[PDB]
Amino acid sequence: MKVLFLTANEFEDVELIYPYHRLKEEGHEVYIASFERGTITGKHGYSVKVDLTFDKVNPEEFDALVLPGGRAPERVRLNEKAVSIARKMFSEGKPVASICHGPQILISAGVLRGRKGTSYPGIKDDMINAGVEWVDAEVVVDGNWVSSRVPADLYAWMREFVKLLK
Amino acid sequence: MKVLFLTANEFEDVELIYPYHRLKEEGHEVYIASFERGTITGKHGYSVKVDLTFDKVNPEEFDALVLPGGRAPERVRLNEKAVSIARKMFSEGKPVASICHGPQILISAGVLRGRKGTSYPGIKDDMINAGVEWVDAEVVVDGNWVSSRVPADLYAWMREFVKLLK
Amino acid sequence: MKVLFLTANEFEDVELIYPYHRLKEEGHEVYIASFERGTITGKHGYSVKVDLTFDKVNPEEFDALVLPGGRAPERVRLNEKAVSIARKMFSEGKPVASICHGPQILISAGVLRGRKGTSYPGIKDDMINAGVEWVDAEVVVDGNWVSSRVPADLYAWMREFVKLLK
Amino acid sequence: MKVLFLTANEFEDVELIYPYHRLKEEGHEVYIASFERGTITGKHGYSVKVDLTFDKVNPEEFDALVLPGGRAPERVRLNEKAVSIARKMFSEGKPVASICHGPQILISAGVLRGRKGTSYPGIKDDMINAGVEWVDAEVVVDGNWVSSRVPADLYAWMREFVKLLK
Amino acid sequence: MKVLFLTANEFEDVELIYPYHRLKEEGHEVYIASFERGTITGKHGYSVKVDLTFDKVNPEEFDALVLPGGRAPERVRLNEKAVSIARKMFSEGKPVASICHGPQILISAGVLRGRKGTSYPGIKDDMINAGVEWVDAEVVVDGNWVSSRVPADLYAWMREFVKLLK
Amino acid sequence: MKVLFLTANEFEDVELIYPYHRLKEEGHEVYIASFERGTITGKHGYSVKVDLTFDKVNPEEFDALVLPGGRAPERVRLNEKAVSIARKMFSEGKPVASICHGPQILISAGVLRGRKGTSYPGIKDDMINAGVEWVDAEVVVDGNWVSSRVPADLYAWMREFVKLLK
Repeated sequence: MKVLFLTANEFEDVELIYPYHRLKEEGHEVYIASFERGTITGKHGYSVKVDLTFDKVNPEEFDALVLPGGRAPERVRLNEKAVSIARKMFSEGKPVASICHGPQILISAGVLRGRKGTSYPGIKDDMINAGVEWVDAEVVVDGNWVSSRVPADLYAWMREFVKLLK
Repeated sequence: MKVLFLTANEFEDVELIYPYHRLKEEGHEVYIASFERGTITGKHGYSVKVDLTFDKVNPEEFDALVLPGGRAPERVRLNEKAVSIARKMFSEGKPVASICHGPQILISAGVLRGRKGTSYPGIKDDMINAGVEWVDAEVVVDGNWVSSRVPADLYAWMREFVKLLK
Repeated sequence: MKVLFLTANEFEDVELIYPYHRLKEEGHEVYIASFERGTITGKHGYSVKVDLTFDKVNPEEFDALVLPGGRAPERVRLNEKAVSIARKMFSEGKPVASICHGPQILISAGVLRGRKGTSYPGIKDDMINAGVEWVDAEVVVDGNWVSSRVPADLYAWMREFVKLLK
Repeated sequence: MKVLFLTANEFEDVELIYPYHRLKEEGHEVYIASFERGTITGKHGYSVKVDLTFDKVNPEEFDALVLPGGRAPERVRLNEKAVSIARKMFSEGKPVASICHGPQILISAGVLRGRKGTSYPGIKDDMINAGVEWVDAEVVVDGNWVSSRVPADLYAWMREFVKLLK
Repeated sequence: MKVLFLTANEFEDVELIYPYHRLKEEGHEVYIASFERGTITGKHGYSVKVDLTFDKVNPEEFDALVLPGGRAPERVRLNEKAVSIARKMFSEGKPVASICHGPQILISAGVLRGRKGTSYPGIKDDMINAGVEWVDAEVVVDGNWVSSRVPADLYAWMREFVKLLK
Repeated sequence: MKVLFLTANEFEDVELIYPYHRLKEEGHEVYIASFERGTITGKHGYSVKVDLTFDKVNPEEFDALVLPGGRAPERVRLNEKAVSIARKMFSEGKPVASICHGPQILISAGVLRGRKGTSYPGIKDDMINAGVEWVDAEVVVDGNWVSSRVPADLYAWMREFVKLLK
């Protein structure tokens, strides 16, 4: 299965790298999409290469979506193309994994009303204002949406997402 | 007039330091409140001393509120006392100045429903979801609430807030 | 009134940003001059755009001068044009505001002989050797020359300078 | 199964965090052992808590071993107790996973003569001089020893190690 | 011969470390004096241990003095005890080596009028105002005073100072 | 005498800068060779200019070799040309000075069997596996090979190497 990542500079390093490798282990093809070609750098200094830009992404060519946290979501959520990618994939019922600030992108896509999930505790009120029934758990599974809160939840986060992709 | 600042570590340096000195110039007494006594450090390294903790703050003792941006608001908005301080002061109609991520505290206080203002563009969707008519202006004045977006707006931000306190 | 700033990379961030916005608030036009066009970065990481180079600066076109501190003055004071700009404006009796290491430029301009002011305490001996009656005060006003010591003096610094420009 | 990690300050962040969560996903208990109690910080800034010190480790109480890379191995390999732990566990046939500089600890344990595996290419000559049949592959499996080279190999590294612990 | 170093946090790393070892090579005993016991850290991150505090130093117990550059001199020159140490040793005709900002300490000691030397070009005007006939050379030898400008002058700087100590 | 330095990015700053100036003091010509032209930066941030690339180096055109430590050796030792340069110069009996991780390049050159010397203690086992009679001393002299362990050994390191070039 082809998994797409929507991220940018200042992403939370492990929230991108962990799922990237965890999914590759299963045989899934992983792709990193961002504003421009070249590379992006995490808040901790890890550098990763961008596979394609938001503009070149066709939501229909991917089967799953992963939204890492960090400061990147606040910039990504202002990009019409990136938000539409997430809106389409999420609404189509495709698997979507989010952690930390990653769901800010889904908030902006306007697809979370009535959904159940979690996020970085610091933005729980924004998730709630978007219609999310917020849960304080290491991992929440709501249909196609698997969400976690912080790096400490990584193990549980992909444990559930991997199952969904099987 | 006694002005209270609700902030913490990782505050946007100039968004705290600028209004602090600008108001001090007018003769106003400025107080920095945070989680604990001692000092706090901004995103850029500037250090400032804390005057009193959130718990020791009595809203009735202060006449105006300033909410600097940065990453601090996302931690401060999780403190019940800090949020109650903002809710009370804002509700009483006391002058409240916010910039960047600062209004995330007002979102959590539940006082922005039906109000008009601005903020860091990255969280405009969260402001909208809280009931704010979001304006893309360097400074917005809605009754007692004076709001701005980024450091580039500093001059207009305090220009309007100072008038409110006159 | 048109205010000129002589600075460069490694300027003390708030000593540049504070007066820039404070004066802009009053309606004054503020211009940043440095070695080359583009942008310069302060000791703490803040970035600001350069309006014009020292070479393109015509002293007769500006009404006031601001000299921020940091490590920048020690590089700026070695630029003949920059020093001549300061010498002319100061000599003409135009308002000149300096803080921290900023007056090192005035020392090099040779205009402080017999004047009274202050600066970062670390260079008081250099100010004295240049003929300055050094005062340990948050702000000193000597005719057209308004001087301060450290970031903690910002409020008093511009409070007096603004009056001079009124 | 109880998995022990031998590491210290300046460990390669993801080479410790990735296996830590990947193994926890399977239900294995993971323990971080280092020089002293408290916390240790990776080269990229991630902080992890130390569960026990080398001195308090009883090799017989753990079932598997993980050796992350970074600069930590060159310090850990100088601690006779830490090296004795690795020698004991490795020679007993217990599963041992190494990556990057991690195997420097095994070189010092004197248990690699005649074995096959890999490591950070920069120290391949040292692995060879220690009797290793060095292979340039993302992952090598030689009995109880699963080895990899760099962070890009993470997915294959744990893919194989997990199979060993099953 | 016993050589004393007057420095503090933020010293230019190589301007302290180079002469320290270069003189030890000759068999001279080297001592690091600063504000407090423990260690100090250079601007580049090198950490060195303090042998004794300024207060515990007896100028008569040392035969030569070295003044590294960096930001440390601006803090050291405000310490009455440190300045008196330099004033006494320099006036007694003992060998004194200075580089970069190091001579700011001698300026404050008030012993440079009429002397010939150099320093970081950025403070040449302050050296001149102190009565120094400033020379732009990698190394200047004026009796007991050997001075240089920047790290690039290190080889020439100690080449001359070593001769003086022979 | 013409002294060649084999190094690269992340070299231990003082282990390159110290011998560079100490040797220049004697009148020796020093040349920095690395992967590409331009500049290289030490682990602590010091920048030095590259005089020539490994590819353009003719071992016969240089009389002595210096191998600084840091992380650079582990990358340099993977460059077949750089390693061939060290092998040639070392086996020809030309003076060679190494410190810290510097000798990893000599291990890869295959010229240390039966030789006596030292290095960063962290890689002593690798030096031993390469046939070295490892000695724990600030400086070791074995014919044309002068070796040291850490920055604290600098004074003794060059004291002995200088004697060799005399």
